[PDB]
Amino acid sequence: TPFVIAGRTYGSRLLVGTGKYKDLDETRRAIEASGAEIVTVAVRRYTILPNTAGCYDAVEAVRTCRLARELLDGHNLVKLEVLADQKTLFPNVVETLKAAEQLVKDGFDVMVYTSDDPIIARQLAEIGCIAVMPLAGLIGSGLGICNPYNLRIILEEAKVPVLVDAGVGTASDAAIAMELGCEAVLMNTAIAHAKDPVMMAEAMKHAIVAGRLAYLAGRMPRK
Amino acid sequence: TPFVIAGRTYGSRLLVGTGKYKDLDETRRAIEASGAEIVTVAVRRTNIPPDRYTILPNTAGCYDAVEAVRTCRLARELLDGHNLVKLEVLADQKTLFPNVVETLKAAEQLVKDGFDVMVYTSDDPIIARQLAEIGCIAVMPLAGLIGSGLGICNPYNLRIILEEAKVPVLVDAGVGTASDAAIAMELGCEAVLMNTAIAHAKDPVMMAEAMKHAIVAGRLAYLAGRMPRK
Repeated sequence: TPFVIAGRTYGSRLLVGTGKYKDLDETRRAIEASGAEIVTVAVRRYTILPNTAGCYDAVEAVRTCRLARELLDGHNLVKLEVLADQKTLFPNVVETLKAAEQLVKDGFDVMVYTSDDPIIARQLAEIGCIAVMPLAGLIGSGLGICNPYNLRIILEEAKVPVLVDAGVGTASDAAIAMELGCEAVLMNTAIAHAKDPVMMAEAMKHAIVAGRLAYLAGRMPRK
Repeated sequence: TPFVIAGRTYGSRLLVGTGKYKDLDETRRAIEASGAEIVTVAVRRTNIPPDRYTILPNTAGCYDAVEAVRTCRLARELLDGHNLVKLEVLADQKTLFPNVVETLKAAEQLVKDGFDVMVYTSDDPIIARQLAEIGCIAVMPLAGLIGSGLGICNPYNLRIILEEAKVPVLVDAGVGTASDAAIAMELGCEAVLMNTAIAHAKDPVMMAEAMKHAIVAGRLAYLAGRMPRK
């Protein structure tokens, strides 16, 4: 089917992050290999997805978004990302709800990072948000899907696109995400931190397409 | 060791629920077998000897902080000013998943209202952090959805909550069998709370005895310090 976000339709269902590589040659050759169409960048540090990485308040996230919307010539596409603390890098869903509401009535097209909590993921799509992106595992933990149960509920009732964002460890992790029903996946550390970044990219490139086909194909039951 | 909650210290680390059995004979014989000392009841849908047990009135059925807060006041006076309450603000009768925003709302109100709150919540480690900050005697993240009999669904988040827990942590609801509860204790929980796993087993009173050993076995294993994984 068609992978459409905020009106625009894309080919690659593999969003990819930046800033974790060793240099531009690498990130260039990598996100090139990943086959990604949308690539997110941490403003505070094709289709570019400015994300508020680094923010800890709705007020900070909201300001970073305004200041990125004007550096990108009024582009409303933003990845809201209000974290709790530099330690767990776990989302502060209360502040995220705060900022998400503010950003929506401010003309933005928000793709919001969040926990696997299915009810807060519900409200985020209600107050707007083009897409809700529950995490797979903690950021940079390379753990993969840690709560497939909650992930299924979020997908079952998702009224907007669902993207598993962050926490991925290898190809299979991403394949599984798609198999569960995600519209796309977003990763950074899994690629940029593999011994050979450019290959992991090509791997995920196939990883997310393989699982996406498997989802649509409708797998056999279990004896 | 001693299981202490809100000053009081108990022997059984197995809290048990009510209302899921077939009759009083059953629930009586069951929570009796479970060995539980603290037994929770859904005030809004159920009105056992309080000279034998510590009763934990819970706001099951509430969907707002306003409703949970009202049920708690009306249960605090039916129990002769007892401040022990299990805050439980759910999202919808479907998922029966906690509405952490409303729970934060009510938890704050209840704490500055003299209550001793044991709060039901998600496995979100940061909201579990704030709940202990705004007061709360104990934070009780779920194991699995209520009545899903799924057990620990997110041991990762569960570990973080335990690592940074500044108050007692009780895995509440979602349990499926004995091993599920044993695992919870092994992870580091101070106690466990269940209802459906016991009252819904083919033979409720036995499952009770099972969990009775289940939570003690895992609790000893935690303290014993298990061998590594070669």
